[PDB]
Amino acid sequence: SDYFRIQLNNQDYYMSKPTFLDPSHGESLPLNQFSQVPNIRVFGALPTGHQVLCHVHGILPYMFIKYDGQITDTSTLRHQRCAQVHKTLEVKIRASFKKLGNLNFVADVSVVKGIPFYGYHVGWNLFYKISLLNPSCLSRISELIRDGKIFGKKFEIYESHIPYLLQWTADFNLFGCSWINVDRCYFRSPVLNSILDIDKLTINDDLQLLLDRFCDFKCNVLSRRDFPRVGNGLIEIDILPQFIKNREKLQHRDIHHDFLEKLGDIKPYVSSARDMINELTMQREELSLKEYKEPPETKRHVHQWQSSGEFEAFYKKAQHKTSTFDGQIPNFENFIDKNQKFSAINTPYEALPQLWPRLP
Amino acid sequence: AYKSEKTAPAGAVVVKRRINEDHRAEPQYKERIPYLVVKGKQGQLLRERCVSPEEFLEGENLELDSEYYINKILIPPLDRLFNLIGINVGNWAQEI
Amino acid sequence: SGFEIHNFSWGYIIERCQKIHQFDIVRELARVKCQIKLSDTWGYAHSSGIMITGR
Amino acid sequence: NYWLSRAQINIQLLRKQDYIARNIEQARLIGIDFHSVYYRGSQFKVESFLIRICKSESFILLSPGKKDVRKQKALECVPLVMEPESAFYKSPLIVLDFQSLYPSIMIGYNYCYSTMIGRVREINLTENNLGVSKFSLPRNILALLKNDVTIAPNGVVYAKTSVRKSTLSKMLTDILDVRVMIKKTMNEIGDDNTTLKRLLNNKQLALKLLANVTYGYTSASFSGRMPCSDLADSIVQTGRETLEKAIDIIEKDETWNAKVVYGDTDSLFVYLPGKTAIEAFSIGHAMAERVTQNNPKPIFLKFEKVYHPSILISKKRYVGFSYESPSQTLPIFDAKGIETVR
DNA sequence: CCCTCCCCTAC
DNA sequence: AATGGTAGGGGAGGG
Ligand SMILES: Nc1ccn([C@H]2C[C@H](O)[C@@H](COP(=O)(O)OP(=O)(O)OP(=O)(O)O)O2)c(=O)n1
Ligand SMILES: [Ca+2]
Repeated sequence: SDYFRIQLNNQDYYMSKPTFLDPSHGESLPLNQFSQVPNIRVFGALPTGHQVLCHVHGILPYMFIKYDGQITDTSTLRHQRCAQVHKTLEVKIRASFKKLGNLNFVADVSVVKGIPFYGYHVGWNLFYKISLLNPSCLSRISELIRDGKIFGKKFEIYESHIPYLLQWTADFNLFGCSWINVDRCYFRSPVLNSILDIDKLTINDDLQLLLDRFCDFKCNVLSRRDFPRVGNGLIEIDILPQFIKNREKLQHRDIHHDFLEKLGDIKPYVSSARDMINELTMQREELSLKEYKEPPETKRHVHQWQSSGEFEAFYKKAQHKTSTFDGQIPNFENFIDKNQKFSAINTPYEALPQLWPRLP
Repeated sequence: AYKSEKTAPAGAVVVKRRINEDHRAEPQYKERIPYLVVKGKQGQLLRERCVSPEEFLEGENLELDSEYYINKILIPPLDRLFNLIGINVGNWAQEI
Repeated sequence: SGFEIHNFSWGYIIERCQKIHQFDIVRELARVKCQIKLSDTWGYAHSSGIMITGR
Repeated sequence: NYWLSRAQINIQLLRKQDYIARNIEQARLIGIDFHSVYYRGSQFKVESFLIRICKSESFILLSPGKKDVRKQKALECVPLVMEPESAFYKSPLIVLDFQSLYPSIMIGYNYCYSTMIGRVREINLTENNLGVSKFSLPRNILALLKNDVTIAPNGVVYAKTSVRKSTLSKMLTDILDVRVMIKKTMNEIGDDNTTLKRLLNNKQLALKLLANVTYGYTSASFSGRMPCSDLADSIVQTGRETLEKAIDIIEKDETWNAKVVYGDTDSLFVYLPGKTAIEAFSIGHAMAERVTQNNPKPIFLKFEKVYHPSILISKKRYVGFSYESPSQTLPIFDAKGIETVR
């Protein structure tokens, strides 16, 4: 293929001081630098079989909170509210851990739109996207916010039971023990490590072709002093989130912000199941078996339960209780308040590329 | 993961005895510890006999508790399966 | 691997190096020289109590 | 040679059990890494599946704390375990069981976090309690959705399939399609490769466990990261109701003078006095077909096996001679819970 | 006669 | 340190 492929065998993260390969500023507080940034170490193997160490920069853990503002903001009060909540959060966590400004815990706070999952909600909802710098403290921050040890009231926290590595893989369309496709990458100063004779013994024609195609020794290779090798493997590389080509292959559907499904506007939802199905079909082809199919059957179901009548009466009473006094009957075309100026806000998958290093 | 030494299982007694004789003989978590029961004084607790196979084979005068095995381990399941027919294996055992 | 890695195989070597030789063989067996913390009772009780970086 | 044989033998044990390949396949399918397949619990796998599915439709997932889960309503709905008539059955005993009962129910009835409105009683707009969250409802949400809703047997309003197709349904149908293909491929081969059949059986068991723990993400009242007592109560209650409806359907027919003598949460033991064990297969296929056609689309009743000589001792404890197919000649000793299997 | 603790299984 | 639920039965030890 035309991609530097690295299988995701083992993954881990560590905290390090920022460099020019990692972000150093936040949107909410552009004048405050980052004390440290998290990096992800990916231990994998090239298709030729040689092991490789990959350093991933620019990935920060995040969580969502309810937005305290209004949907009528002029895109400038939103920035002020984000900056104020960022400052308050940073001060409160610094006090709890036991102006100024060093940004040791919180990186950036942003406003995004979204549809909550726990319950039936149709309209767009605004959320605070709090990006943290240390993945290990995420549970502590969530607990502090939940019990109202930071703000006046007790907030509800979204997307915190998802681990940092799982969240990163889900965001970047990465699967365990699967290829990570990158268009380009940065190489460490010794391209082929020589622990004992590893460079000489493991050298290969396919490896040489891969290195010639993907390493230029004038731009890809990093400085020895600035980026010393840390891995006990043959090849060590540093990549950026833009380099990962496994993303941009996810299918994003915006159907939950209104009754698009009911109005008629616009099967393999799990991407990994197709590979297993193909493998099984190929494996059963080796036995000269026929093709796979399943015959459906018609069903004459009507399915009233034991207390269906009581439930119907209660639903009628609830409909009477929760309804506007007279007025026009609701319609599927006008129930959601249109022209709400929601296009200015960012969908969660569009907020990910923000704060990326964006190197030359 | 036991409330007390009194509530410990029969295999726990054997494992603890082996640990007492040598501290490196500590079993892993959820590891099956084999043991046998041997003849003893009347009224002795089941966990009091609890002979390990290593101790049972090296024991000069250790005999399997034939009465305990035949009654407790054999009669109840056979009775449960055969009382639905109308017969009990206890009479057959007592006749032999 | 190893049939029982806690009392034997790699666990015996790790314990011996930590006790007698005062050697951190776990760091040497990892795929990263630097940057590697606490005992994991869940791993010991359930599966693979030992943890080597990258393996 | 003692130690060389030990090392080679453990390597061969891992190779024969196909541990590495099976774990690699599971990690590839779920999306978690190699270590987390056997190190972490099932909730991690369910979380990976759910997050990967939900991120594409901009679903923001609630993350309740320990206190929120501890204050969740208790589970009231329980599975139906019929008390057996402890006896010896010389006549053929036809057993029937739904395939993936709870996942099939979740797919068919559109039970999910995202399709639930609230309890049909105590809806008051201002404040509704449902699961581990307290929320509010729009002004005319119920009047607008007066037709495209379904009511769970425990009294929880769910959106119909016409609007808000559930994500749990999507992941479950993908998993169940893979499992059905695996099972049909395994059944299509007879004695050609015993090892291949064993590997396929392991795969289908893993997929079934994945579906069951996807159901069990809810009802995780203890050590649950995002549970919902109402959703699990609805699933269990409609499973019990489906089982009771199947019992009534089978016992109502006068062509077969058959009575249900025992039944698990989804299984169904039907006694056929003096039916020659060759009419039993046809009768059981007919009952399975009728019950399947009397239920929603994903719900399906399988014929399973026939216990010609059988003994029902107690609940979750029986033994009998199994005849999976009419072409089978030598019965398979099938025992559940009795001293032979413990 | 009844209760508690422990082991293991079936869904 | 991490953990998905439900129900069911039997045996040893102590009252
Ligand atoms: N470990 C398990 C086993 C079962 N169940 C629940 C959910 C299942 O829907 C139901 C019935 O389980 P079965 O073992 O009968 O299996 P399934 O019906 O899910 O599938 P299949 O019949 O294909 O084996 O019990 C569960 O929650 N956890
Ligand atoms: Ca079933």
